[PDB]
Amino acid sequence: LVYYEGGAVCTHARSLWRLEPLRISWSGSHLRWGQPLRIRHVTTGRYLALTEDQGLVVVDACKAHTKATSFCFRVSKEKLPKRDVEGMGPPEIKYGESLCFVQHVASGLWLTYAAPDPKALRLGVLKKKAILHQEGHMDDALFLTRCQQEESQAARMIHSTAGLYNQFIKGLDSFSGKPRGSGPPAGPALPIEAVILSLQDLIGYFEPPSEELQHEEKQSKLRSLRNRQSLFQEEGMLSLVLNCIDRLNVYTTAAHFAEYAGEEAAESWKEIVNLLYELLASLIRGNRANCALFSTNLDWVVSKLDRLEASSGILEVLYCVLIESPEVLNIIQENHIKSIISLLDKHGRNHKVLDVLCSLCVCNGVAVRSNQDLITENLLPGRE
Amino acid sequence: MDILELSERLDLQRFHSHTLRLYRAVCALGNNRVAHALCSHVDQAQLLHALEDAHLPGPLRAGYYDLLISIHLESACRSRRSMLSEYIVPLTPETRAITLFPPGRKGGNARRHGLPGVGVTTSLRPPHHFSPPCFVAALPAAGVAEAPARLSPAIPLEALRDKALRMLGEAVRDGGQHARDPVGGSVEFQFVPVLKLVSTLLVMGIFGDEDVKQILKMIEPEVFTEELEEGLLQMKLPESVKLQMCNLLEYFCDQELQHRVESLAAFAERYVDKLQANQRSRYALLMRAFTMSAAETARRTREFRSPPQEQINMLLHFKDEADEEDCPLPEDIRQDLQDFHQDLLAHCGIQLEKKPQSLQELVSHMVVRWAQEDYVQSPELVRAMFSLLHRQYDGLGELLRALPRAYTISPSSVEDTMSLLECLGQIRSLLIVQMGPQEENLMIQSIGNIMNNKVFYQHPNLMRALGMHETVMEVMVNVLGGGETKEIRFPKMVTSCCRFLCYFCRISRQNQRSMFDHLSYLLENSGIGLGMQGSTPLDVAAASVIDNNELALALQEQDLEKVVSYLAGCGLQSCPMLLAKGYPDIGWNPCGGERYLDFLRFAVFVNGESVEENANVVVRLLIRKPECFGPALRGEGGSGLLAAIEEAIRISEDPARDGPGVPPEENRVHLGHAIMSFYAALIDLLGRCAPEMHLIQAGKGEALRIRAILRSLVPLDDLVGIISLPLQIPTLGKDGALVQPKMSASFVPDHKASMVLFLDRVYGIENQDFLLHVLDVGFLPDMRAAASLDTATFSTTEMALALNRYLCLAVLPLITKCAP
Amino acid sequence: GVEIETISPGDGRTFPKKGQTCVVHYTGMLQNGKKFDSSRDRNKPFKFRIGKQEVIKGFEEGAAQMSLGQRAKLTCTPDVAYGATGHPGVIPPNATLIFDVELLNLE
Amino acid sequence: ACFRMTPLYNLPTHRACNMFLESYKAAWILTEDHSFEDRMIDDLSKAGEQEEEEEEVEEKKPDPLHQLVLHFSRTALTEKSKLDEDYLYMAYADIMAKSCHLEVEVSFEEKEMEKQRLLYQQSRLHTRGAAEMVLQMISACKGETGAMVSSTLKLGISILNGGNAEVQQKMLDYLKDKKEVGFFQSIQALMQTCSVLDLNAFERQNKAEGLGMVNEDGTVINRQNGEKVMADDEFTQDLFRFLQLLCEGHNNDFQNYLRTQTGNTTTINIIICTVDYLLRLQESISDFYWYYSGKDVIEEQGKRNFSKAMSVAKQVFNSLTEYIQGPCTGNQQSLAHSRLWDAVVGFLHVFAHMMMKLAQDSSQIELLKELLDLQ
Repeated sequence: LVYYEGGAVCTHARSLWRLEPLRISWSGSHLRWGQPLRIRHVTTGRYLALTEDQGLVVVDACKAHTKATSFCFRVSKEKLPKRDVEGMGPPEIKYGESLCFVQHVASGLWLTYAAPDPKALRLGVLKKKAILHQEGHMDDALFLTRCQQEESQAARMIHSTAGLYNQFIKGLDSFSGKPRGSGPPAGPALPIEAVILSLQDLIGYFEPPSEELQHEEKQSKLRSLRNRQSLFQEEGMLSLVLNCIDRLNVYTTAAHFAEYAGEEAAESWKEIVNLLYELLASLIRGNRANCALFSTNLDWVVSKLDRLEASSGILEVLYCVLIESPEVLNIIQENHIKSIISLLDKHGRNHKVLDVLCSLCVCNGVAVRSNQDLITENLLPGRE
Repeated sequence: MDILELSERLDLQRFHSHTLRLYRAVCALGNNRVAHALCSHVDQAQLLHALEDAHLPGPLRAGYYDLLISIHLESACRSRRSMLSEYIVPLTPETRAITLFPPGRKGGNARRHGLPGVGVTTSLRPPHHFSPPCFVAALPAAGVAEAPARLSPAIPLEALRDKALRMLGEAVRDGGQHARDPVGGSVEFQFVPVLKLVSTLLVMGIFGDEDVKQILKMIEPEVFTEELEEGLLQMKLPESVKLQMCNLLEYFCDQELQHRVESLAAFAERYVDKLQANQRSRYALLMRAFTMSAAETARRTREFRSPPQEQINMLLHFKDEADEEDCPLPEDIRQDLQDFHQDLLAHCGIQLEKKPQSLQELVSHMVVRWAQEDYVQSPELVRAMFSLLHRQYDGLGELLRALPRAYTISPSSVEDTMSLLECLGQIRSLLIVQMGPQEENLMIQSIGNIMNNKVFYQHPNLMRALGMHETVMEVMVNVLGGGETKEIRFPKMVTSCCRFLCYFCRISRQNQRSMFDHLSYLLENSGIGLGMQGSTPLDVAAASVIDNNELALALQEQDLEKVVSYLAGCGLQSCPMLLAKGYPDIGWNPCGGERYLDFLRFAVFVNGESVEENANVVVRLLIRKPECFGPALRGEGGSGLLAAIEEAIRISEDPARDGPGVPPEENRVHLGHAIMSFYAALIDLLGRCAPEMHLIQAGKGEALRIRAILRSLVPLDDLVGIISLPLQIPTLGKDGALVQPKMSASFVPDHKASMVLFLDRVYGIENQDFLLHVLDVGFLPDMRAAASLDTATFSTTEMALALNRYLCLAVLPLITKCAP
Repeated sequence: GVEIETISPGDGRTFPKKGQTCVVHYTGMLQNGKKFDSSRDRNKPFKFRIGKQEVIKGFEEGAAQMSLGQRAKLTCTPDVAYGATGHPGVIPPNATLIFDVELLNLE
Repeated sequence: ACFRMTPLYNLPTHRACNMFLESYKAAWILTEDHSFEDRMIDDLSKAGEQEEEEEEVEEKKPDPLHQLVLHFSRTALTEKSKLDEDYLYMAYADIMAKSCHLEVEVSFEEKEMEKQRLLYQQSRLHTRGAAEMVLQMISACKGETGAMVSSTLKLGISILNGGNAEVQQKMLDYLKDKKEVGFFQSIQALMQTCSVLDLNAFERQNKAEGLGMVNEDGTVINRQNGEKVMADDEFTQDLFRFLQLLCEGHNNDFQNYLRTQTGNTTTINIIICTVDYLLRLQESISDFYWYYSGKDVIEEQGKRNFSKAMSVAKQVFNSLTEYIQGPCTGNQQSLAHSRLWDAVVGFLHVFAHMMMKLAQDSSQIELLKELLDLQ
């Protein structure tokens, strides 16, 4: 359902629309008022259309029959497709100016906000349903605004990136039960190499800027890094990767992964779980909101410290959360700290564990006496 | 194995350094209990030996030195450092003897500058708390959050400072050796931990006069002579050492500032006494002036008929020398102030060669030489060195920014101020720690000591200068922010401190005027203030606005509509925590609505008269949102107000609808009582928003128009019905058992006084027939009831005393005016 | 629950009685061979007012058992020690304590 | 109480000393004058002991002043939600600012030497990156009125006195090659937060002096506490003075930059916004006449209120003259298409009854003569 939604959503990828003219050649020509053209969403692969059951919705890309999807632009509401120009085109429609009203080319209906206000919009934030009205109101004018190249590229990232692991996840739970034994796997071969390549690209895409960079470019790259991280979480990539680790975590070893997935996927199990931890850390490192999102599932990451396949990655994830959000520090409970001590007892003298404890004590220069007492109670008097 | 092996065993060195960092982490920020616990693991002997071991590696040596500071020094250091920003000067003979310059004869305008940090400092500095760490002592049987907080683990500082002097002296001459094997392997590791230790001990003021003299000699010998051996500043140190060098210099700059402040206080002590004697002499001479003078004595006696602030203003009004004639002071006395103005500026280097010969232009020369000699990289080092550079040339601006925190007190109250400053240190120390059950009781007893302190009331100016009020308002902001939505954690401290704020406002209007700025800031926090019972931020706001006509006159409008939007929220939905206690459901909150109503009552009514400007805007915005008046007066679907009162009274008397069906807890909610309490505050609000009679007879449009609206609002027939409504009377019977209604669950006469005040200020009485028609129906049964209860057994009851106050506040003045 | 083994007997006559404080250079150590406290490291003799229950039971009765100038080995069970709670961050709960105590002086 | 109270000598000594020190600071130390900023920046701007090294790499190490400039650039350009208060930045920025201007038939022979000395003092700074301080600080202040935007604005005026063309060129080049919108976003928000005359606030102020409330610790006669009407007059005047200076000398392309920014993705027509603020000013000034038209005489506070209002209005008109001089055709089109005419007719209607009201008496000759130069 399409809405007139405000706030940061207007600075988010979901507010982006790509126009695809019906012309194969010179499709990037300057827009003349009223040529037929399709509208597609960047991150979902959906086309705006006048559907039969619910009027104006975004139908999937496999059912755009070019009749309900095409639209046209005119300056006024009056009852106004020309001969397509094999060149630059007459530059008429401007970004932010030269206001235009969009009408369905085949249905003749103009988009306008749905006038009734429910109790959700009575006092709360206003998301205003858009109805392709027969004539429409007066104040339904739409400003047209540019997208930056990084925004466009990122928007294409989520749409291409999410589908691959969505297929991977459906391949995972396809053999979650029904052990392979000695026969063939459940269904289609999982794109191990394609997924690994995408993971490597994403990690490099989320690489923090190098130390040697000058302060100006360092801050600018930091802003871009936070923006990309925020947008990907806002598109739910954090939930998807959480499904990735959770689905792979049901197998203790590569042999356990082999008994359901297959021999050819067993070797890559260690590599993928390490890569998932690395990208997870790159996603959340230095993010105020994203780090705060882990205060709900603190025990979820704590549950996997005993695993031997990837301890450094999850420890780094924990460290990034700890050095960022004090509210996560307020969720710490006496079982967790003893588990941290168990890391030291089971993994040798790793000073990163001490660094984790150091972050556990004080966050943002605020003393947490409850945790400090737990550290000295459960660690010091034994002297072992 | 020897730790000196770790110089080759790098992995052990890194792990153990991170271990020491964790040790400095757990004991950080005043956690003296953990610090005492850590004293078992690392002993005094261990720390002292680690200080003196010259073969230790770099990070481990720095970690041990920092660890020693964390275990023993930081808790007392932070509090003492905070107390260095305030300058309370007792009136003592040694304070009197404090002079700007030491006794000399080198220069008449200005002698040679005294040695910084050496001399007498009379600024009231609280003593430290040092407990010798004893571990064999029995564990206390007292429970947590009641036992006293642990103090700093004791350690010999008199010997420690001697050790520090010996160490830095060796380091200075080793720098002159320019040896290829620095202690710790690097210059910065050889100097930074030592300078940090000297910095902290300097903050504590452990060093004596000669100790500070030696420190100045090792800093720069030739400049600091009073009447390789080269100072540290010519040894081309690294940046970290430069940062600690700045920390060394700024302390001496602070000591110079404090010395100037004490010099001003001493001269103020002498000059005030001379001016008091001169003004007494002039007053005595002016007594006999009437014989040889006449009516031109007015501007001579204007001084003695004018309070002292403008008296001293005109007495000191001789600086520019174009206004001498107004000033009656003798010229020699004025010369005293002029000379003391001369040397003060000369001391500050205003007006009165490769050797700077003093610290004032020595450090400035040092800083500019470093800046021009190399490109500084460390940001906070740049911050420190330029803060110092700004502080050197500007000799007066820092004094101007230090005088508001300066104050002088009588010597008889120094021990009184001692306790107050100690509790001030405790609450200041709680700004850096997450709020805890242990910390709540210690800070409530701290503010209790503030209440018990006499100087807390005697010197409101000193209280305002110390500014505990804003610090407490942040500690509320943090405690409500923790659980800003779910629940008000630690509610007892919240109400106990807002109680202190209400008293603070009542101490003086200047405290109230200062508090007046934060009302909106308090207003956002008052959104969740309805949850707490007792003393709330809304109450603090009321105490911050009340009994001043000047206040609530500059009260910005933006507060008002947000308050009535809260009233709308009170009226549109049930009270959450009230409903959670098993109470029957009603779609509005009388208690929270009442809270805003009496708040607006304090907002618009001051000193017995209404503010017309506030009155019209509040009634306009209130009447724009009729949804918050209650079940009645809504128009469509709105029953009579009188009928809603009988609904409240009978529901209050009938159980299982007034309460939860389970005061027993001293805060039991009575729905029937709360609804009519809300109605009474609603009408008392409108009554105190009523236009004045002088404007009414003046015939002004809006003044007539508002009252005409209120008459269209409230029908007087319902009002006389409320007047005719009965009161439950204490009855005699059943072996003399007095059936005494409880004010928490019965209709009170003060509600009726609220309606009487409304009808008096809005409706009024014009004719005799309706005058008696309103007297006989409701005032007569109540006054007969009061007369009947005026006996031995019933007069002492709350019902009788409430009737006595009600009659003498609302009934009798009304009919006194209606007497003709 | 406290036991004494003399290491270097001193007076044997002037036992510590009520009304006088006791001055001792103790040395506390955990039963696992781990030292946790001393007085010589602080270079100050620890003085305690005997009979007023400032220290634990085992140390108090043990210190009352020997005489002036006597060095003794004191064994304290958790019953006569901190016991089920231990000393927070210093001694684990329910541990046995061993003290090398040299009662150097009385008052 | 004045006829029944006690003289000075019976007051406690500690209280009396507190009153004395409070009187003393205001009467002697605040009034005290001392100029040191010239030998501040001479020492900071000069570099020493590089002669001994005589290095020929061309590394170009910063002189002590230039280190300050770089440090403040670093803390200006660091990314933070709120621009946290720096009292040293207050000190240094004020020192930096007022050390520049340093200011009976003076002739054109000696008139020029003070000008080229002022240019020399500005050249001592803008060659060292000081020009970037104002742009970075205004970009990072995010559009909230404060001490920093005031001190920075005064610095911008100080370095832009006399319309330094080279400084304007550096401004234009930095905006062009950075292409950030936050600057003009901050400018638009800051100017939209500027206050106008308020009748309700004025009447509430008028009720205060009727009370004439004094302090308890002695007495202050009609205390000069902060006025709640046109408190930000100096800031608003300085903002438009700075906007005037950055277009002085008919810097045509810079004026076109203000009207529109091709490099910036989002364009804010501050010229139209400036007209919008002047429009907001016209109702306040008209209604302030529409409170005094009935009254035959205007009191003193109202006279001062007129003076501070029209000083800002004069600055606005001088600025508005600057954007359109040259002539800048794009600006002239923007002014014509905007709501300038409504403000013009409102001001003319105000001016209609101004001189007629003030000419009746000789007590308003001041406010009339400043109003006369206002039109």
